[PDB]
Amino acid sequence: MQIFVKTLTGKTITLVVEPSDTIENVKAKIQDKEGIPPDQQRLIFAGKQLEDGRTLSDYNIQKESTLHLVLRLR
Ligand SMILES: [Zn+2]
Ligand SMILES: [Zn+2]
Ligand SMILES: [Zn+2]
Ligand SMILES: [Zn+2]
Ligand SMILES: [Zn+2]
Repeated sequence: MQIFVKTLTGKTITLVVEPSDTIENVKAKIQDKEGIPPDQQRLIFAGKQLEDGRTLSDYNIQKESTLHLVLRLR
């Protein structure tokens, strides 16, 4: 299972994941790929704000889904 994360510049990160992976896990994988601190990362899928402790399957993120990194505002 893979997902795509688009960064704020539109760069695509491809990640190997499993349904149960937490969003926290995903943030760690993005840190490794791009050096973006997890505390600076805000993810959305299908307009939904994704919380660190919930899983990809909790959000119905599927094979080949795209997530966006969006502005950390405050
Ligand atoms: Zn496993
Ligand atoms: Zn995992
Ligand atoms: Zn695992
Ligand atoms: Zn920090
Ligand atoms: Zn999009």
